[PDB]
Amino acid sequence: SLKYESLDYDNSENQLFLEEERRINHTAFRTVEIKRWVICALIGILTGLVACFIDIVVENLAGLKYRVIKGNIDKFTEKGGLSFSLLLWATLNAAFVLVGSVIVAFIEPVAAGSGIPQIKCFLNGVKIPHVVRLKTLVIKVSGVILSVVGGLAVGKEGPMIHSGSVIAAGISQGRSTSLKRDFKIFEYFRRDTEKRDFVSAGAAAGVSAAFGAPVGGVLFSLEEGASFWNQFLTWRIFFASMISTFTLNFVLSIYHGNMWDLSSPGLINFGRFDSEKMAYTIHEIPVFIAMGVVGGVLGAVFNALNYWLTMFRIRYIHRPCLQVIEAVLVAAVTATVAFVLIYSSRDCQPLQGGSMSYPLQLFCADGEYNSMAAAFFNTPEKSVVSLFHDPPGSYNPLTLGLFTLVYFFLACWTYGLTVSAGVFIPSLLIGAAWGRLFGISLSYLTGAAIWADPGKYALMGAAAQLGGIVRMTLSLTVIMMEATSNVTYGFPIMLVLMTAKIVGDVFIEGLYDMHIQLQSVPFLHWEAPVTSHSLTAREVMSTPVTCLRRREKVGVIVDVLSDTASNHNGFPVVEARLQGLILRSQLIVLLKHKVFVERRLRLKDFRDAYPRFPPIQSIHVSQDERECTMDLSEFMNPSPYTVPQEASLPRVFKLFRALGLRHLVVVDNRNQVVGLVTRKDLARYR
Amino acid sequence: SLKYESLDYDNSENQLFLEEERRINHTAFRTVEIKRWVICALIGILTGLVACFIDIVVENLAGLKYRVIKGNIDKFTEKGGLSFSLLLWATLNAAFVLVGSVIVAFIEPVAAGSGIPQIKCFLNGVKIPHVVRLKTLVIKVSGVILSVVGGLAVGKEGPMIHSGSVIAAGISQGRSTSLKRDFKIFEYFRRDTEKRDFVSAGAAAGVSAAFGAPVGGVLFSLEEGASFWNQFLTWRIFFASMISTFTLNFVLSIYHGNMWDLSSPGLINFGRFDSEKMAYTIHEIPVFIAMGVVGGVLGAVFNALNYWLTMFRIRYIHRPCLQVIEAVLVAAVTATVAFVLIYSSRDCQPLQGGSMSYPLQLFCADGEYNSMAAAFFNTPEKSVVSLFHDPPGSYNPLTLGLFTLVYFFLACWTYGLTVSAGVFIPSLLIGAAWGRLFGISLSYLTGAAIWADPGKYALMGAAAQLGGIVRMTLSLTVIMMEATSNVTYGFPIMLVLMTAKIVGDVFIEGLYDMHIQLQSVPFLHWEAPVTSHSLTAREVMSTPVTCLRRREKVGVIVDVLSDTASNHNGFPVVEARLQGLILRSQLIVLLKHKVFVERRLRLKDFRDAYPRFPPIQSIHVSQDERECTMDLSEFMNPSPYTVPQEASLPRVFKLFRALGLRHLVVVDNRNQVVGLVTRKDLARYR
Amino acid sequence: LPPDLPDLDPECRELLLDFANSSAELTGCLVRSARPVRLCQTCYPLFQQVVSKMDNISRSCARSLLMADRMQIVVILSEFFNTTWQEANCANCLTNNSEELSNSTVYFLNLFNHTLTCFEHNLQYSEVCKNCREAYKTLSSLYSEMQKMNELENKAEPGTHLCIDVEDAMNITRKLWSRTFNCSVPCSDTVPVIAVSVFILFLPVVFYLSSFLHSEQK
Amino acid sequence: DLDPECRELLLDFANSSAELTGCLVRSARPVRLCQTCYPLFQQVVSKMDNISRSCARSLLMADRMQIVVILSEFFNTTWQEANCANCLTNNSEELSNSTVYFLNLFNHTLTCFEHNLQYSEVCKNCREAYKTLSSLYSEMQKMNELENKAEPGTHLCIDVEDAMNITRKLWSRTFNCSVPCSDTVPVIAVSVFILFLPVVFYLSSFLHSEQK
Ligand SMILES: CCCCCCCC(=O)OC[C@H](COP(=O)(O)O[C@H]1[C@H](O)[C@@H](OP(=O)(O)O)[C@H](O)[C@@H](O)[C@H]1OP(=O)(O)O)OC(=O)CCCCCCC
Ligand SMILES: CCCCCCCC(=O)OC[C@H](COP(=O)(O)O[C@H]1[C@H](O)[C@@H](OP(=O)(O)O)[C@H](O)[C@@H](O)[C@H]1OP(=O)(O)O)OC(=O)CCCCCCC
Ligand SMILES: CC(C)CCC[C@@H](C)[C@H]1CC[C@H]2[C@@H]3CC=C4C[C@@H](OC(=O)CCC(=O)O)CC[C@]4(C)[C@H]3CC[C@]12C
Ligand SMILES: CC(C)CCC[C@@H](C)[C@H]1CC[C@H]2[C@@H]3CC=C4C[C@@H](OC(=O)CCC(=O)O)CC[C@]4(C)[C@H]3CC[C@]12C
Ligand SMILES: Nc1ncnc2c1ncn2[C@@H]1O[C@H](COP(=O)(O)OP(=O)(O)OP(=O)(O)O)[C@@H](O)[C@H]1O
Ligand SMILES: Nc1ncnc2c1ncn2[C@@H]1O[C@H](COP(=O)(O)OP(=O)(O)OP(=O)(O)O)[C@@H](O)[C@H]1O
Ligand SMILES: [Cl-]
Ligand SMILES: [Cl-]
Ligand SMILES: [Cl-]
Ligand SMILES: [Cl-]
Ligand SMILES: [Cl-]
Ligand SMILES: [Cl-]
Ligand SMILES: [Mg+2]
Ligand SMILES: [Mg+2]
Repeated sequence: SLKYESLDYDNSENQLFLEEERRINHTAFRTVEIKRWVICALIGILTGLVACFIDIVVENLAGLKYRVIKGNIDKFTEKGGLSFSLLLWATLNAAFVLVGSVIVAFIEPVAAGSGIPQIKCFLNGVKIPHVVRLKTLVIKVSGVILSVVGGLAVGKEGPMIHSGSVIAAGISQGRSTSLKRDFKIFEYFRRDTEKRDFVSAGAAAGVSAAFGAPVGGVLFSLEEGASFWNQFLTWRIFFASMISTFTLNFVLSIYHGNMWDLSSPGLINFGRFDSEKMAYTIHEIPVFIAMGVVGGVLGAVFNALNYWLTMFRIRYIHRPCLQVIEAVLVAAVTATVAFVLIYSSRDCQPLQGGSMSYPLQLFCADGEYNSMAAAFFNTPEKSVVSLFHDPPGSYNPLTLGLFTLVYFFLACWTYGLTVSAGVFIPSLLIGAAWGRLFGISLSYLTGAAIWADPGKYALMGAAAQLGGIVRMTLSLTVIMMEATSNVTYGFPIMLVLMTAKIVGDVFIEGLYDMHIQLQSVPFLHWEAPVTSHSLTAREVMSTPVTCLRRREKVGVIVDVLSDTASNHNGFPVVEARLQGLILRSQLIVLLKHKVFVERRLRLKDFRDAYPRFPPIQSIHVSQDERECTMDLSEFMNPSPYTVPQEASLPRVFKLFRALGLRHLVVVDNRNQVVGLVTRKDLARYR
Repeated sequence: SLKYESLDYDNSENQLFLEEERRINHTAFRTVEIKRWVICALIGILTGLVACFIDIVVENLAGLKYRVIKGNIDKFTEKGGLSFSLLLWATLNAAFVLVGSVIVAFIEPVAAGSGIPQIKCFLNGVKIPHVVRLKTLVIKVSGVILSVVGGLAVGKEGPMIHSGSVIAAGISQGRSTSLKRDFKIFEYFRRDTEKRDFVSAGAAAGVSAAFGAPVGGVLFSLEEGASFWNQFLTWRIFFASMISTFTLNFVLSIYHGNMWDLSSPGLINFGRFDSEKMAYTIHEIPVFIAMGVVGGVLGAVFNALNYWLTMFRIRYIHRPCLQVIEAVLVAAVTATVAFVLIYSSRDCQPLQGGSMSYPLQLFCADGEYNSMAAAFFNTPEKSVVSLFHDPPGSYNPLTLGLFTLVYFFLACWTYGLTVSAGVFIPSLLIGAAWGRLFGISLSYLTGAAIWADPGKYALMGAAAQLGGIVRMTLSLTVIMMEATSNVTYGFPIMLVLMTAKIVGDVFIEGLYDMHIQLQSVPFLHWEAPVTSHSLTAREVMSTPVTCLRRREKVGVIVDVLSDTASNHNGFPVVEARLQGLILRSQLIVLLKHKVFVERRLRLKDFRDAYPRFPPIQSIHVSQDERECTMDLSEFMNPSPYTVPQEASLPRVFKLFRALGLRHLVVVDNRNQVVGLVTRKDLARYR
Repeated sequence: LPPDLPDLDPECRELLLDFANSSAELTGCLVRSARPVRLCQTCYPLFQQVVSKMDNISRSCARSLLMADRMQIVVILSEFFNTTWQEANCANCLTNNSEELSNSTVYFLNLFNHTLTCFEHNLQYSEVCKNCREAYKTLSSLYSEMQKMNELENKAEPGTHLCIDVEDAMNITRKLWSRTFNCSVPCSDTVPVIAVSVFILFLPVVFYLSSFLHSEQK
Repeated sequence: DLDPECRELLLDFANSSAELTGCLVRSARPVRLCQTCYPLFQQVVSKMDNISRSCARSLLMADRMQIVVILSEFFNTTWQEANCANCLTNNSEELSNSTVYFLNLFNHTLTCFEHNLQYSEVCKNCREAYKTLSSLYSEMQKMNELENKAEPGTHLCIDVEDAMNITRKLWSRTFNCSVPCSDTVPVIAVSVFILFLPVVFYLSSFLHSEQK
């Protein structure tokens, strides 16, 4: 809780910053804004290419795995020995997950999960360690490939958000700290204000690549940032989202041969809902609301079981060796349960044009292939698309019901494993499954009425279950709208997402918020809780405040920084009349360069130590230098944001969240410092 | 310039506000947020119904007019006397525009134009008089119907934004000031903070109804508000946009008979671009960029000619009688130029199914209609759709070229008329016209290559011309994306809109910004101009400041308010140590109720006089009461937003715009009031 | 083996062979009536025969003949004939009994023949355009009237096509009348149209100039 | 009306399309489309191409209801959907050897069924005749992917596909001759053991932290 440090998003408009901006504007054309667009274009291209790499590698590797499994099953079907096929399937699942779990559990635990909670925290302004490191990106991409190829009930769309953010946070700096390679470009953007803006473009680019929803990506980053409206930043964020989904579409079209067919804007492509079958009446609106109630209830059950499982894993399965074993066991069980359902499945159908990628004939007539095998052998994206677009009567309720019940618990069990994997697609698949079952039941109860199309209800179920689990409403609705390419479907999708969140919020919080809370991250919500409007800044502020004089003794500065009882990173500058705000990182740079009253530092010198500032212990100061004085006038933030003692908490919370502040100085009516507000002071209210 | 007053968007968290919020939470259930959703639903429904009313009435009235004109032309084609048909067409055009111009020029001049600049100003925080009055809505709806039926080169989609805002600003108050009818509901929302939020929902609902772009409507209101991110407000804004486009779709389907066919989400429906013809390659990207250059250049010419015409009309055609005559003359000329083009058109073709409702045979073979007649007899929405979706040999370049040249100047001439009319559709039609001509030229230069589909280039031309005229980029791109129901088209549409704005901005500002400037409205842009970081709050603030003591004499308050040299509406409260801020409207209420130090006022008492507060002249105070003292502690805003004297202009501008402030107090190091910042202080920098 | 899969069931062999020649005769008649079109006046016995035979073959042979394989020839051939019949839109040119052509249809062909034979003896095209005009106008007026009847009795949609044979017959007359015979109606409306249009277009010039000159001196 | 020397390609196309429609119906329930009237389809195609080679303008696009064009489109669509091109060789003049090879194995398998009909004898006498027919059907399904660069393996010559289905319905639905070996007990034991592993892992981890 106390080990998480906030971003320095609010740029300190000190004297050095003013000279640099003045110098830039006088250096002929100002190319800062142009470079922002170039970086955003590169962020979108690279994020799209990463999605291309994941899609191509997974398709080839999973194709090889399923061909091997199908061939082994075919050989042993009539001659006997199918138990070896089960062992081969389980071993192949374990082998891929073993590599995927080891690299996450032993090399970079921060790559576990989808990474969306980590990115949500980063755009919230709080830094989780190692989120945007190069090693994290490599393991996240490699881990998600091994997780999907490993047969886990997971999705690869979710991790794209984390992958895009890491690319954004590294490309924009024009250097690689991990590789110790510094390209002499983009040094201007080596600051927290620019980095968070680029990460929002990267996260938006990841959403657009994952779902083919460039506008949904923008609204995701806008929701998580929750900042003041920045027209030029939002335009650049949309620029990255548009390029990301286009790069994925263009490169995949080349890989698939048909360069003229841009039919793959995202990793998952819902298809076309522009049909008479895909039309709804006003009488179906109460039915859709009821589906959102089911999605909220099932999502709450999904989140409640995962919370209990996560508590168990934190208590008992925290060792890396046990984490690897747990992921391997889940992979073997996932194959085993799938094999058992396929083995005992007595329903098979003739092969359609593309219904089954690897049609498995097992114990039923020639020319027919096991229907339950298609549910497990097909990629979850294909299963979701088929559930969306299939003629009525395509699914036997028993085999679809058994798959839904099993996949629900498998996805819940698999989430929280020490592997890189997403939960978006599994939640979509679960909802599309019981949503289709709801449509089948309605068709049975209405005599196969044309309005009771199971495919349409699969879309509503998928939205209801996804909303019931992750509690995303505005970005999710637009993502669904863009994926279906049908504006009119927004109205039912919005309604089901509203009731799914409302019903789900009654029982438990969302999956992403649940895991952020379990990590004790100081996460700021959109507004202060309703039960805290009676509070003022005086009740929430921290007092007394450790301040520094405008002309402060070096020994005093060192003693304040060297104190081990606390690790404050911001210090108001007083004369206790407030004059400004100085950061710990700024003080370290000043001490390192020995800037004492007794050539001149530039803003680049402070960016040279960014983002890994040396600790105070690395600073060696002599007794003679301890008596020297340091003038903070040219380096402090001369106009820190302040609130009166009597300012209400919602006013304090709104200003802090919107501006992305790290330190908010509380003053009395005489401009005397009386308290300090940081994110931990605001996040403690629930 | 000095007659425009800003909204009181920043709620004054005085003592009375705190008690009211405390009392509301004391009840069993807080229904304030629920009522916000109910109002937003009503805003969307009524905005959709208004769009339904406009669409149905225009279709019936324009159908009657064109049947009469076609029947008269057919009768006189062979027997002679076609000059009477021209006179009948001109007279019918003049008659409808005469009524439409009179109600605008003589009853409500604020209803002239699309109303988008007025709504842009309202969401900017500045109130144009009579924008959200009931009479304005009636004239706007009636005027746009008469304008479209009157044959003017205009569109009805644009005025929907203004119409939705008026509904939002009146329904949310639960009363009608114009009709003197007070329903005892929604009294809590009778404040500027709630009204501006609802108007943003109304403006978004208007965009969604106009174009079938609910997400585009949200981004339009978000762009114009440019405030801190409000998740619950944005969710409600999307709620209104979704309902507005659904209500229009549902009611129109009932009117058209096929209730199970929701094929009309907007007033204009672009159609389907999900075809192989509607596909692009990366070689066309430079070609699309070149089209945006044309759109920017032509848009600049369109705006430059309109600015010169607007200056002429302001100087010489400002009288209401001359304004009515000018609109009537434009209507007659529009019919006359159309008749001449139709009369001399040698291009005619067979009826290829649908494509029109009034096929005009004039001087060529039986079974063939005059081609140029279809360009003028068809509604501009349907002409745009045909240009988007037509076989590559549908249009004669000379016939389409002559229409484009004439309609370009007619639309430019007509825009500034004293009529209620939009410019979105005419700009779309112009761009779709020369965009199609560009596609025809490309097909001629590439041997009818499959990638050179004229319909695809009509879409790019329409975006390029619209972007070149109104300079909308982010909302417009999403509107185009939703209208075409194709995310992959977002990438070329984004690129053409970027270069259209960039090229256009080199020569002249956008049409909406141009007319806001010509009205001398204090409009705040998204950020301060390039000469911002060199300026501080001291150089932009107004000094000296008229302040009031916390316990102030009544005579002093009256003299300050009764001063005629200025009309300040906000006064810092000092003890010159800042204590708070008090509004002129608050002071008038305090004086009216005679609350003196010498039953207690509630926040409802201040809302009772909202929004038409009586002037200070209506306040009668005696000499005995002038010596009484008024305590402002319970009524002032106890925590007004403040900036230091040395705070940079971008920091001052960002805080002022994001929070929707009206008064920003500048303080020195000792919290002494040294200046005041209002929108006029910030808007004067260009 | 059962006489269903490898070889034809005897009760279904003659029914399929009944469909074979009936569809063969419809296909042969459709092509011969293609140019100029006489489809739904010559192929209407051969089309209802196909529909009845398909009806007689489908409600113990419907199960085994229609959906017995992937390529349902009988179904798609009936679909093709139905699509061709409806695209020709001759259901509106036949009576409710559908046993023969309607009176409006029969009325159109015979005076279409009257117009055609009127064209014949006026060649031996100055003579054709002179006296053989009333015959053309009543043919054209009837076509518009029949179109209007289709818009009220059938009330389907504006621009709905009539039967192709009637539409083709009108087209041949129009191509003969306006492309080869060159029967054109001169118009003397140019000068009055120019004068009225020029006067109207001069009004904004006067209005703007007079408004400018009025404000030039108060 | 057209010239008599022009209304003979139209008349030739009439009876040729009449005879193609004649065969398409009487060769439908037992599908022999690509073997019975592959000439009669080529006769229609050739006679239509003769019009394309002074009758094209006056017979193909001379009116709204282009009967000749749509009829040729229907035959082409039926030909392509039936995949009769795979059913012959490249030159499209006679049945390919593989189709003839499959057809006589189809005849041989059906001959085997009659011999052992007079279902116990059928399953255990010419079973290998069924497997070699099924194995061959999978062989041509595979080379079809590589010969014409088809993405999936979906549909061969409809006569071949119908013939294989006829055998499969007889071999599986009429008679129950198929027998895949179901190792139910070994599958249960292996599956139960694997599903019991997470129970042990979680319980042992719980019982190890307890008592430290
Ligand atoms: C198929 C496509 C594949 C995609 C290829 C790019 C993958 C990538 O971007 O990988 C991230 C990598 C930074 O990864 P690094 O781990 O090397 O650096 C971290 C550091 O670790 C953190 O520090 P932390 O806060 O945890 O303590 C800090 O927060 C972070 O901002 C980084 O700091 P910078 O060094 O960038 O300033 O970007 C680079 O290589 C750019 C090199 C060239 C750029 C010039 C191009 C114009
Ligand atoms: C349902 C539950 C609620 C009960 C309904 C409330 C009645 C109502 O709505 O009345 C009309 C409404 C106010 O229009 P009004 O002109 O009567 O009132 C202005 C005043 O004029 C301005 O004052 P201004 O700032 O210029 O000085 C002020 O700024 C403004 O906010 C208004 O003030 P309110 O009286 O509302 O508080 O508008 C409209 O058209 C609505 C269209 C009705 C529906 C359209 C049919 C499809
Ligand atoms: C259940 C079917 C329909 C879906 C397939 C999923 C199962 C293979 C997974 C999902 C949830 C898992 C369970 C989640 C939690 C636990 C509790 C765990 O610990 C205890 O039972 C002891 C706890 C204590 O002593 O406090 C033992 C494993 C078990 C049953 C797990 C075993 C494997 C399960 C059943
Ligand atoms: C790609 C470009 C460089 C092509 C140049 C083509 C020129 C022949 C035309 C096309 C656009 C025209 C411009 C469009 C708009 C304007 C703004 C206009 O400004 C005003 O009258 C209003 C100024 C104000 O708002 O105060 C002056 C003419 C000008 C420069 C026009 C001058 C003639 C231009 C450059
Ligand atoms: N200079 C300071 N003087 C006194 N209290 C402080 C100071 N800075 C922070 N605090 C308070 O100390 C507590 C711990 O916060 P912490 O020391 O982690 O802050 P930080 O490092 O400045 O900021 P953050 O952790 O949000 O990035 C909080 O309640 C915070 O308000
Ligand atoms: N109380 C005040 N004392 C001194 N100057 C003021 C005061 N209020 C406003 N001004 C200044 O007077 C000028 C005219 O503004 P005006 O009087 O119209 O302000 P207002 O009515 O308070 O606000 P607005 O017009 O923005 O709604 C501006 O430069 C403004 O900064
Ligand atoms: Cl995660
Ligand atoms: Cl996922
Ligand atoms: Cl996820
Ligand atoms: Cl306007
Ligand atoms: Cl418009
Ligand atoms: Cl407009
Ligand atoms: Mg800290
Ligand atoms: Mg004012």
